[PDB]
Amino acid sequence: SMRDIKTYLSVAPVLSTLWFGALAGLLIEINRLFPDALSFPFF
Amino acid sequence: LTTSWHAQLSLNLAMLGSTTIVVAHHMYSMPPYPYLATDYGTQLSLFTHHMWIGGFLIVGAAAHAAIFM
Amino acid sequence: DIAGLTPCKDSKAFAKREKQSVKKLTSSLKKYAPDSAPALAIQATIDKTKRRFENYGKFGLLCGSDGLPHLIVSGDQRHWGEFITPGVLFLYIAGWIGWVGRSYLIAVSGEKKPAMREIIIDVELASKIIPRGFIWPVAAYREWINGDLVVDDADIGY
Amino acid sequence: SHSVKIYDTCIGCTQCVRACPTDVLEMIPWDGCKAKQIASAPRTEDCVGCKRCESACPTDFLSVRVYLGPETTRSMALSY
Amino acid sequence: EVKIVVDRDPVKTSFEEWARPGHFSRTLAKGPDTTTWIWNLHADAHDFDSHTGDLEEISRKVFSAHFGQLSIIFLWLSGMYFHGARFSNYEAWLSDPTHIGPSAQVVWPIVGQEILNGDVGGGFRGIQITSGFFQLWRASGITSELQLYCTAIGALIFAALMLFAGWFHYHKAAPKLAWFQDVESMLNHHLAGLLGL
Amino acid sequence: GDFLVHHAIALGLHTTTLILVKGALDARGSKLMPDKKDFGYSFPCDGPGRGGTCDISAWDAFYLAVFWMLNTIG
Amino acid sequence: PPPIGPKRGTKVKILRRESYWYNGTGSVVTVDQDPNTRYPVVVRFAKVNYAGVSTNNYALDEIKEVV
Ligand code: CLA
Ligand code: CLA
Ligand code: CLA
Ligand code: CLA
Ligand code: CLA
Ligand SMILES: CCCCCCCCCCCCO[C@H]1O[C@H](CO)[C@@H](O[C@H]2O[C@H](CO)[C@@H](O)[C@H](O)[C@H]2O)[C@H](O)[C@H]1O
Ligand SMILES: CCCCCCCCCCCCO[C@H]1O[C@H](CO)[C@@H](O[C@H]2O[C@H](CO)[C@@H](O)[C@H](O)[C@H]2O)[C@H](O)[C@H]1O
Repeated sequence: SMRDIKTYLSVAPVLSTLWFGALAGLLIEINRLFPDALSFPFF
Repeated sequence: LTTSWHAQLSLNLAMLGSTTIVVAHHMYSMPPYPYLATDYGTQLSLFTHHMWIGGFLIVGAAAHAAIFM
Repeated sequence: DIAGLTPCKDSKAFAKREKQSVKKLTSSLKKYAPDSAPALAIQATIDKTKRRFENYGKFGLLCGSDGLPHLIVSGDQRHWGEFITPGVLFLYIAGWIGWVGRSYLIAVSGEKKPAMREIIIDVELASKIIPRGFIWPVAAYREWINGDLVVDDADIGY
Repeated sequence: SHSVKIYDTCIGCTQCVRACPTDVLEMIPWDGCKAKQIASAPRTEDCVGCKRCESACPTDFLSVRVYLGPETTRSMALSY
Repeated sequence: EVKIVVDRDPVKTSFEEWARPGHFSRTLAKGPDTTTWIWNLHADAHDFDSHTGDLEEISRKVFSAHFGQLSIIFLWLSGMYFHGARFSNYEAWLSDPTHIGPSAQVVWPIVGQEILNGDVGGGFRGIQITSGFFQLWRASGITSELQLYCTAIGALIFAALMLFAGWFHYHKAAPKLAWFQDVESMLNHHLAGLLGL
Repeated sequence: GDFLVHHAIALGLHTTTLILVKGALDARGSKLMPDKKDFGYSFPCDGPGRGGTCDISAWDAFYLAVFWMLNTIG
Repeated sequence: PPPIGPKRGTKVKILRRESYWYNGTGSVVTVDQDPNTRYPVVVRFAKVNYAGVSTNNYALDEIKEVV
């Protein structure tokens, strides 16, 4: 059921996998846009 | 041998593990594929890989024979 | 300058390293057709290398005798971009994560079997608490003032 | 020989006596608990020091305690 | 006699059990009191013999799990053939085996990892392989990337077939205990049908 | 390089001190073994009950700390 | 004769040093009325100890009533 599939998608390993995948994607895209940074130059 | 999965697993693991070591010994000395013998990296890799696999299977045989006992 | 170091925009060893890297890349580039994909990839790498060296030069970093950038973390106001500002960012993000975790643990402890909500997350509840990390420095400070952050030593026990 | 002691927090559940592998312990009448019995250790020259009795005890903290002592043929479980 | 006997619809396909970790164990189904529970859940997962003392149920579970392993192996082979067809220098290697290094893995250019795309020859840059797939493919008469694509597609279809067969032979039609204990017929089929043919 | 190696040496000092201090301050007892002082400085264990109690005495803490001492001095 | 000990459902605090739940709280289940019983108060806890037990017996001078 929708209730049961929503319950199964909330278990700890599945949620960890999704969270870390999204975070890794964000970090990869940021490093593709502003590469080779050793400091904060904006201000 | 018709009522215990563990005993069958023990015997079969031992046989497959020993067979893999035989395969590793025979494939270096009678290279069956073209342009394999002079690709030194591939030969070394195949020999080492199948040695490791056979060792692990042989150990598993003892584990599951103990489970039977 | 500071500690006998030299700015990277005026260092001969820095420019030597840049030239050596570019020459090493160009030697590989000279092996393929001009319009092939490997040639374009190597050219993109060369442009990226030049951009990296230029940005390091013009962002005010200091270079040692080896010709490599060195970081200053003593508090000097000419180098806050190296440690202090990113450090503030790290502390802000870490405080957000910790604050939302603690608030979830406190909100969930009132149930009949709280442990069941620790291996299976209540996403509906967590989605109302996640946005509140935005102002964690204010909430934590006010909680500390009113004596809601800490438990007395006499009350600690299994 | 090892030393075995019984303390007055015993509830007379008899699990330690059932767990012992060389018959060291036994139950005797008592009036201090609802079960009207308590454990006893009269044959500690046959103790090997395995501590199964401690594993079986349900009270917190334990009501039966084993202190290892000087070793003998019986306490080292030597068949030769 | 040696006859094909099964039971129809033994287990109902439902999502109820997926929401109850530890369902297979009577001592794990309660829920956790300590962290140890979590470790136990993974340690006792495939120990079917301890779940129950019924031989037939153990045999049925074993059969279904073996089908699952075959599905995974087919996925692995499909991946190998597709990567050989799409991201390799096999065609160039066919014309100069002694001077070109085989390669079938390439990487994306981020954080400087593209240096791992080495100069292996034949106008190609990548990671050199030692599994020996190129020699096996040459010994099979393969000369084109389209053939490798077709083999990869076939392997994907076979993986789907194995997974569906696992589902069917567990949840729909499960063989009886007498079916598994026909060792004479199993030996006859696996000596002659499998190895000989 | 001197900066990095000095912070490594500091790590060694702090961890060795942790091991030895935990050994000393828990010698008389803890939650897992509240009556430890009756058994003396060096004893094998307290058996497999209560989850298992391997390496629970203070002598064992000294034994563990000697490895970290050798690492740090190395 | 007056019944001894706190009533059922009372929240109590543990004072026995060697207990797992020392300085914690628990709920009274029952009190034994036999004058010969040395540890008559039965207490139940939310968390299990290292042996997996969640109930224990105590004397009247080892527990304090918390309101
Ligand atoms: C403790 C160890 C450590 C540290 C401190 C670093 C630090 C760094 N590494 Mg290294 N690294 C490490 C371990 C470490 N590394 C390890 C173990 C490995 C091997 C796995 C690597 C492999 C590695 C590689 C391959 C690379 C680095 C790079 C970097 C740099 C990344 C900078 C960046 O991406 O900025 C940009 C990122 C951010 C600003 C993060 C933003 C995070 C979120 C989105 C912020 C959102 C804020 C939000 C808007 C709220 C604020 C607003 C407010 C008003 C509310 C940095 C100097 C990269 C580099 O360029 O080095 C020079 C690089 O190429 N590292
Ligand atoms: C056909 C092969 C086969 C099969 C079907 C089984 C089946 C079984 N074995 Mg046996 N076994 C085998 C081979 C096999 N074994 C071999 C080769 C060995 C020798 C090493 C053993 C040694 C062995 C032992 C010692 C035990 C079993 C047990 C078991 C049972 C439970 C397994 C379980 O739940 O694992 C669950 C699986 C895990 C918790 C994950 C294990 C992951 C491993 C340890 C590491 C993998 C690392 C990977 C290669 C690299 C990743 C790196 C990356 C993540 C960074 C089950 C009946 C256990 C039992 O109780 O039997 C009654 C048991 O105690 N087996
Ligand atoms: C809610 C999360 C949380 C919070 C607020 C704290 C807070 C604290 N921990 Mg703890 N810790 C946590 C989780 C947390 N911990 C977990 C999951 C572990 C298991 C690995 C530990 C293991 C641990 C150790 C071993 C130690 C601490 C220590 C500390 C203290 C100093 C900070 C430190 O060293 O952190 C370091 C901790 C980590 C790097 C562990 C990872 C923390 C994760 C990222 C927290 C968030 C994860 C969580 C699943 C998020 C849920 C979100 C929610 C909306 C559902 C501080 C009281 C230290 C102490 O005692 O200082 C006096 C100490 O020695 N923690
Ligand atoms: C169509 C989907 C479906 C559904 C809804 C169910 C539902 C059910 N099945 Mg059935 N089953 C299915 C398909 C399905 N099954 C298939 C395709 C097979 C053949 C393999 C089986 C074989 C099977 C068996 C043998 C058993 C069940 C059982 C169950 C019950 C518990 C399931 C559970 O705990 O899942 C949650 C479990 C998982 C998600 C485990 C993961 C499984 C995947 C395939 C493993 C992947 C491994 C991974 C790739 C390795 C690498 C990891 C990493 C290192 C990269 C439940 C009634 C059990 C039952 O009825 O017990 C009384 C039982 O014993 N099923
Ligand atoms: C000639 C007939 C025949 C063939 C070809 C096979 C083939 C196989 N059997 Mg055996 N089996 C047979 C008859 C046969 N069996 C009979 C008569 C019985 C009853 C006594 C059994 C009972 C039996 C059991 C209990 C098990 C096997 C298993 C296996 C597999 C062993 C692993 C392997 O080498 O995979 C090599 C892989 C391949 C060659 C690729 C797959 C190719 C397809 C899928 C082969 C399909 C064969 C099958 C007979 C088709 C029937 C279709 C029809 C019902 C519509 C393998 C697929 C084991 C297994 O893993 O099962 C899943 C297993 O546990 N068999
Ligand atoms: C716990 C105990 C902590 C003790 C911390 C003590 C910190 C003392 C810091 C004193 C800093 C005084 O300032 C010292 O650094 C400044 C850079 O940051 C220098 O400033 C320099 O760079 C500035 C950049 O805007 C220029 O405007 C100045 O003309 C130039 O001199 C000062 O010339 C120097 O005197
Ligand atoms: C550069 C930075 C300089 C900062 C200077 C200002 C510092 C201000 C410190 C405020 C401390 C607030 O917290 C401090 O008092 C609280 C009471 O008010 C204490 O709270 C304690 O007493 C309260 C009753 O008064 C109880 O309700 C709490 O349960 C108890 O924990 C905190 O345990 C203590 O840490």
